[PDB]
Amino acid sequence: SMQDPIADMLTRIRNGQAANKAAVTMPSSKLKVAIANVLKEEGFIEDFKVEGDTKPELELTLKYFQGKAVVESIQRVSRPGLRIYKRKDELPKVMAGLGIAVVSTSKGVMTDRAARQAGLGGEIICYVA
Amino acid sequence: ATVNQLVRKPRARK
RNA sequence: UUAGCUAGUAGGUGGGGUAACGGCUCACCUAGGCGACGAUCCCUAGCUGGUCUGAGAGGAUGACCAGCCACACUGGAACUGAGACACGGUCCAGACUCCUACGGGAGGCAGCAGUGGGGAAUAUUGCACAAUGGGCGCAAGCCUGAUGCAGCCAUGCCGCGUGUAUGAAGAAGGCCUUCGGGUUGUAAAGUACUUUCAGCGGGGAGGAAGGGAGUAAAGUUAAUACCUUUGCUCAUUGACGUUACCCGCAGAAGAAGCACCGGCUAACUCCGUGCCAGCAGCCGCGGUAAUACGGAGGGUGCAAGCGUUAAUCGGAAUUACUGGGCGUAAAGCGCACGCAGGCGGUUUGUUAAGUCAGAUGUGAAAUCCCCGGGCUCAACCUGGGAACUGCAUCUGAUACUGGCAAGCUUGAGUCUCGUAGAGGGGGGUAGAAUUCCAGGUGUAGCGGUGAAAUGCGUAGAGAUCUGGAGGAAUACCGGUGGCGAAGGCGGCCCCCUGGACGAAGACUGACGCUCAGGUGCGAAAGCGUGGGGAGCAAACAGGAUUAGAUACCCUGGUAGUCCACGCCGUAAACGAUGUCGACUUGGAGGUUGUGCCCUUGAGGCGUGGCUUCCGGAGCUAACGCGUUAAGUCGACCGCCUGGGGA
RNA sequence: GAGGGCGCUUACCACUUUGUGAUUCAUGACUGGGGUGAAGUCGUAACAAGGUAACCGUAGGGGAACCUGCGGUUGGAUCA
Ligand SMILES: [Mg+2]
Ligand SMILES: [Mg+2]
Ligand SMILES: [Mg+2]
Ligand SMILES: [Mg+2]
Ligand SMILES: [Mg+2]
Ligand SMILES: [Mg+2]
Ligand SMILES: [Mg+2]
Ligand SMILES: [Mg+2]
Ligand SMILES: [Mg+2]
Ligand SMILES: [Mg+2]
Ligand SMILES: [Mg+2]
Ligand SMILES: [Mg+2]
Ligand SMILES: [Mg+2]
Ligand SMILES: [Mg+2]
Ligand SMILES: [Mg+2]
Ligand SMILES: [Mg+2]
Ligand SMILES: [Mg+2]
Ligand SMILES: [Mg+2]
Ligand SMILES: [Mg+2]
Ligand SMILES: [Mg+2]
Ligand SMILES: [Mg+2]
Ligand SMILES: [Mg+2]
Ligand SMILES: [Mg+2]
Ligand SMILES: [Mg+2]
Ligand SMILES: [Mg+2]
Ligand SMILES: [Mg+2]
Ligand SMILES: [Mg+2]
Ligand SMILES: [Mg+2]
Ligand SMILES: [Mg+2]
Ligand SMILES: [Mg+2]
Ligand SMILES: [Mg+2]
Ligand SMILES: [Mg+2]
Ligand SMILES: [Mg+2]
Ligand SMILES: [Mg+2]
Ligand SMILES: [Mg+2]
Ligand SMILES: [Mg+2]
Ligand SMILES: [Mg+2]
Repeated sequence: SMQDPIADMLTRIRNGQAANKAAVTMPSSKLKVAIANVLKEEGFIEDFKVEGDTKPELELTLKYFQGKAVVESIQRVSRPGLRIYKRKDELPKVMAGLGIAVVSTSKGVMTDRAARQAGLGGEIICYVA
Repeated sequence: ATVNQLVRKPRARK
């Protein structure tokens, strides 16, 4: 059903980005905040707010160029049907280093560019292309 | 198509 | 198209047993063991370090080298010995051959070659202990078909030569030719230069260290003997070997072929032949003009090799993890329930299981890769490093996944009030129509077709009216209308009973999704037993049609259609779309509710459930789909791999 | 005397014999289809509304292509 909520999060981002929507809403969680705040610090989105404490509702502000999609495509890599893990030197790049790869480690959620100074590996979340 | 289907039986090489 | 296997089997006591633990063996005791994470059975196969292919992931295989296990004519057994159940040890049996005076014995080439035979196909019945390794011995020495070598086999890889400089009316010849000219063609000849290798003569490193005889020092010892070790000196140790190498000689003298030439794929003309012959990997060439056949001319690609056949991978993303599809190209089980299995909302703590970080140990050498060195070069040999992405352990980090603990409510459920519906089963009941039967009035055709006939009827058909019997179906309502998981489901009424949906809240707290085997439902035909019988109607009867009519058409007609009781489980069982959830512009409507509103009309405004037709973005092979997806995604399952065989 | 050897006997057991099974190859009268066949015979089924719309499933029929019965579908023309 909603068994991969991160893949449900990537579905709601990719649709409203392409369909010229100004802002989207989604059910919040701890892990969804730990991904959207990284995308806010990497220039892909604008802002996020939390609403509700018994039903946590996350909101995302979209971002455009001249009415053109900033996030052109995003790819869920690991999934509950097949888990993907890499080491500190087998971290894949997106568009040969242009896009970022969201990898959550013990030192929080960071990119593979940020995992060079950290020297860790773990679960690949999404290819932000 | 499903990876979990190939756990039971792999792709049958002719 | 293998689902149950197993009684010394699984475990325990005690005795015995080997070098060691142990059903390894024996009595007793228990009834367990193994197994849908493949037990067991059948077939096949030595495995690994690797080689080859491939960008990689993968793929196919295990020759030479190295590691291990098994085996030594077949089968079984023990001795010996530290080590064997023993390749050239023994014993017994069987098989085969040999010797024999007939009673008997002898033998194991899968050791080196070599013969016979098999097969497309794989070698001399060679030399040596010079070196290395091993065996014995104090050493000398001996032995070694290990190994070092040699020969054969273009069998593979790599290197070199078969000349070079110069030489145009550019000769001849061949072929093409619009006979003007081009081609072969600086190519040949001739003019100059030179000798890689082979041939012929000479010299000649290294593979060799030792070992053996004198001798000094040191050592112990009663000892300057003997011996041990370190020195020095003398004479020696090469199968390959006519060694590599090098000097010298003579002269281009001794040293180039095969395949192709339509496209793929490098190169174009001519003649001969006539869908014949032939060619061919594919496409398909050739019956009167064939660059594709045969030959010639000329060229191309290779090269001491060149082609062909067979085999492996690549190309092939053509078993798609990387990296494929399933509406119609092959493919979504007919549908539903559900175990095992996979997967799982949200908050916090804990464990550190998975994962990640660091470190140790290990991953034999050789092969591959990096930089070197060496053989005149290369192949080849080789130094160190990297690689071997592996496995085990310790110390760490806690975001995610897993486990535990406490939760939370939007997921999924529970109650109440309600509304709609051909949902199913059972029991009654109604009225037309069909046919049969009874009666009445009534007369010559009824019936049927394109046209006729079979058939029915003067016993009065048909038609009409009255009355009764039986059987099955439900006009109109009724409509891309409703309901059900689906096939499907339709007069009305009662009874029993199922799900779906909406409103207001209350409440449990992930209770969920999905499904291989298993389980049930599942159109009609048909099958079993016993009823039932109008109408329709396989086979069949009969008449037209016709070449024949078996079919069509018509008049009849059994099985069946109906019910009970089972079985059968297949359909174009189709939305030709498996289920569930999350999102993404919209209209025309339908159906079913609910909330509010000058109720100011069955209306206005919203808002859920179900459903059809259009259509944007997007997707798609096209058709079309397009908030009910075939758009973008997740969870899980089924299924397909050229057509035919099937 | 102790002890050993020989001999005999017993346990285990290869080969070997009968009875009777399971499995595999070769041979195999006969027999079941199917494929490959441009011109052979027999017919005209299907593709158009292919001249009785076609097709799927099922029962029956007959040299055969096929036909009829029941039910389903549009992968059917014409349509109102
Ligand atoms: Mg014991
Ligand atoms: Mg050898
Ligand atoms: Mg070996
Ligand atoms: Mg042995
Ligand atoms: Mg033996
Ligand atoms: Mg021998
Ligand atoms: Mg031999
Ligand atoms: Mg032979
Ligand atoms: Mg000439
Ligand atoms: Mg020479
Ligand atoms: Mg010497
Ligand atoms: Mg060409
Ligand atoms: Mg030829
Ligand atoms: Mg000709
Ligand atoms: Mg060569
Ligand atoms: Mg082949
Ligand atoms: Mg492939
Ligand atoms: Mg494909
Ligand atoms: Mg198809
Ligand atoms: Mg279906
Ligand atoms: Mg190694
Ligand atoms: Mg090394
Ligand atoms: Mg090396
Ligand atoms: Mg060199
Ligand atoms: Mg009636
Ligand atoms: Mg509560
Ligand atoms: Mg019957
Ligand atoms: Mg008839
Ligand atoms: Mg019956
Ligand atoms: Mg079927
Ligand atoms: Mg359709
Ligand atoms: Mg459009
Ligand atoms: Mg549409
Ligand atoms: Mg096939
Ligand atoms: Mg026909
Ligand atoms: Mg027809
Ligand atoms: Mg029909």
